[PDB]
Amino acid sequence: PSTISEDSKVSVTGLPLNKGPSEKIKRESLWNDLKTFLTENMTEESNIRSTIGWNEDFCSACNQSGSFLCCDTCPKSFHFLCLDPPIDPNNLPKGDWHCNECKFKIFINNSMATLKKIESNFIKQNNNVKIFAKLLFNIDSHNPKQFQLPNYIKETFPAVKTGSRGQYSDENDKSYNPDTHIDSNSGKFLICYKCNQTRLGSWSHPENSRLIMTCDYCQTPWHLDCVPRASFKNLGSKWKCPLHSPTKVYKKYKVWKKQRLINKKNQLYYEPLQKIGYQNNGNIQIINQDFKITQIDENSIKYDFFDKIYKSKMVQKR
Amino acid sequence: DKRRVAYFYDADVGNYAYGAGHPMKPHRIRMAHSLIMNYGLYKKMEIYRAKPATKQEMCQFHTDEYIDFLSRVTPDNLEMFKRESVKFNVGDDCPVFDGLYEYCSISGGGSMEGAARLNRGKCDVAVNYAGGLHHAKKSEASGFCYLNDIVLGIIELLRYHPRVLYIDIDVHHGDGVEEAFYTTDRVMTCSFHKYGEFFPGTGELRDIGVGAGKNYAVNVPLRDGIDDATYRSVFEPVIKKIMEWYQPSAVVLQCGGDSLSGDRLGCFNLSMEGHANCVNYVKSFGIPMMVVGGGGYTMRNVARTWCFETGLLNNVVLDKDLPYNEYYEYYGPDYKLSVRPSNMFNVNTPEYLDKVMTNIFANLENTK
Amino acid sequence: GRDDMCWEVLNDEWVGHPVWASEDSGFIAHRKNQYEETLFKIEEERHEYDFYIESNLRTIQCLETIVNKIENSMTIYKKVIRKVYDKERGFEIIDALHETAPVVLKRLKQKDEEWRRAQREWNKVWRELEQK
Amino acid sequence: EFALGGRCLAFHGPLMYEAKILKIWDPSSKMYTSIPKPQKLGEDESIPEEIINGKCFFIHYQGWKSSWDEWVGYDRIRAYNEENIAMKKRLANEAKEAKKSLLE
Ligand SMILES: [Zn+2]
Ligand SMILES: [Zn+2]
Ligand SMILES: [Zn+2]
Ligand SMILES: [Zn+2]
Ligand SMILES: [Zn+2]
Repeated sequence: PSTISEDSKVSVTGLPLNKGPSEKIKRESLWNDLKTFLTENMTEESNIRSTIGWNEDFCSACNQSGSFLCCDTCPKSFHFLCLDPPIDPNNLPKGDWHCNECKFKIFINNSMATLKKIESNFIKQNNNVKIFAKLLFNIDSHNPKQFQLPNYIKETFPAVKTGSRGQYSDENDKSYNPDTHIDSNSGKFLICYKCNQTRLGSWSHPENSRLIMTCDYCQTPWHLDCVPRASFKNLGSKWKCPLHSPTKVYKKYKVWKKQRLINKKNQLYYEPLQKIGYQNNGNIQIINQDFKITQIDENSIKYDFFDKIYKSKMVQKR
Repeated sequence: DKRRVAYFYDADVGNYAYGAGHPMKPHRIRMAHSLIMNYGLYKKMEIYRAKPATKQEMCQFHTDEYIDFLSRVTPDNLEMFKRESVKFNVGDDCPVFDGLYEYCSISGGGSMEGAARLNRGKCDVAVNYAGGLHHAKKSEASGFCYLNDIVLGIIELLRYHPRVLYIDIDVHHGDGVEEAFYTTDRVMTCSFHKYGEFFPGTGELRDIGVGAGKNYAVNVPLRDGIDDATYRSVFEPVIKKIMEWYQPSAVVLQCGGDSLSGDRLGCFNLSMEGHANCVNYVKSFGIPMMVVGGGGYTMRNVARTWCFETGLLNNVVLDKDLPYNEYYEYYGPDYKLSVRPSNMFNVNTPEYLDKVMTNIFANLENTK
Repeated sequence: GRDDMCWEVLNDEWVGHPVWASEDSGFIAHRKNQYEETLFKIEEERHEYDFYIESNLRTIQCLETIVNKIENSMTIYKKVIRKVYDKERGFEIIDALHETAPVVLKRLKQKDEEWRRAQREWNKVWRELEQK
Repeated sequence: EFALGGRCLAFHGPLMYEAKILKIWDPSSKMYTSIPKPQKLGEDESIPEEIINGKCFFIHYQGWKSSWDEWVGYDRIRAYNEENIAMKKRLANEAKEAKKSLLE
């Protein structure tokens, strides 16, 4: 055939690459030792290598978008992994696929005979385990679903929240700017704990100001230079200054963790009586019966520290 | 120095384009080549065209499934390739184009041949800007990188050298390369990069290495828009200490244009001579060099940068006037050979840098 | 292809996967002025023009070395032929060549001429825009 | 719990109404602190004598108009915690049960 009539369609320039100036752009974008041909010869093919000789937009189980094996009998959408059993998309069933509920509604669900089926299943399990017989029968009628906590274990802890698709989320999720050094509610400067300064520099000399992050937990101002840090914490977790408890200890191994935040309805505060020697966890209070927080009687902290240092001395002294 | 400099270039590297808006174009290699040639430098280097690598050589570090998927995937056959696309991160960030396999083979062959030539002693200076994909790590395309031929280069150099040192100056951390040698003590990876909410995100200061690679990995966290006078000051003492202490036999340097002033994605304030300072300091120690080309998405700038560096390695200083290359239009109003830094404020305070020096040197105090 | 020394020096236990290091939030890019964006647009248009021209020129030279032989690096030519014969007839014509070389070569040369003319006009426009 | 601008939950009969604090009373100085604050009792501001000498607070009921601002002391203004929310829900459920008994 003669030529490609649909030759010049479009290019990055917007023009079909075969028109040129685009006069509107002309008015917009205007005012009013040899060559490389010798490289064919001085290029030597080097192969001296040592190895040269070698319906819905969400899954009906995960409630998320993605690969969907939708149905026709019931307008449902499932992820291929979010299916029981998990089916490989490579070897497609290539046929009519119905959900488990659709299968039960078609094969079994005669409006009255379903009682006959459940009765038969119960009487094939009444002699055997029958407490689970009803559940064992009924779970065969349900579509697979992603496992989620039962809406009350989470509520047992008032420090956790569910993310967008269902993820875990907690209390740590989160040119020249001299205003960053101003409290703006008391008019005071941000005296960093480490440097004891704000280091505002000046507008005339911006190269003397020092950046501050003002820790996201106890609001303590800190220089980026007082503690080594390259940039602010803006996208990730909430920044916390090093004036906070570890809440987790690896000792040589052995792991220690602090208990979680529970509702004060179920919180059982307790106070000891010895006040000098009382082995407690890190769950202390400075002033189901398993999460008792000790009221530590602060002077007891001093005492316990003192004889502890004494024992650390006598272990190596005697 | 007066080093015998070999050079590698395939004339097919400028004929493989990424997506239309994609910042990764290897055409920059081709006008960099033209900048090298029209300056009369072709009489000072040994030009070669290395053989493209084969699957058996990429499987040295990469995986058989990964390489196999690479050799068969095509924009035409993409729609049936769905599991591997997500599995190996070969989707949008690292797109699939017409000659992806050819380009990867060319880059790997060039770098692997450069390491081979360094091993045999044909040259003490091997240069391959086509390679330098320091982001992909053995199973996945990352940072527009698909094949980490750099690790193949270090593999071949280690075949001859007891110790090989890797330096990364790309504003992006050398994630794939440092991961490839996080546990071994033969190779030190030393990456100068921007640390923050940046695409690498890795390269933390306390990343000295795990296992036997403990204290054998250096990460330099930096803030925005460092300039020549500060980049050289943070560069030279650490390189001095590493050379004096780790004392590598071979050494590899990644020369990415991403840290250039006014890079399409870069945020550093390095001019031409600030960048060339690192190359001069590295060549100031005498050990064999295998120069690659990494980041950089302003081809008019990286071409000039690479031409100046190849002039510098041959111990000559090129003219500031252009030799009238073919792609003359690319080189701005004055058509000079330089990168002009901008007026932005450099935030790298000396105290943070000093703490960085203290930490790095204290860690290195145990690497006789 | 992993040799024993490769098994020795490599590392497959510890991986970072920056998404894990990014807290799955994302990455903060850099701020660029509109002038920089216009420079990027001009650079992109230049790169597209030059890439098309170079691919066409390489295929033209290869077709010349073929036709001068028949008078009596594996995907560039197929790609440029498909681009030129964008009517989906490139698939058949590539194999027809594999078994018509002068006509496709001369069509490529004509396309090269038009592309170079348009590139010169666009170079003028680009320079005029950039200079300010 | 009890601060200027902070949330609070105050009793009102067999049910509670959540409010936001605006003024904090100091019986010792006969003074309240407000926010847009050392200042005497206002010319139009006054507190009932059973809470003039106690730690009273000026609160605004959320979901209610700005004309329903009330001076409530420590007697009804409770501490906003998990127990406070659970107990508000408890008396809301008891009000629901009373309504249902009035109906069914
Ligand atoms: Zn799903
Ligand atoms: Zn169904
Ligand atoms: Zn400070
Ligand atoms: Zn703090
Ligand atoms: Zn880079």
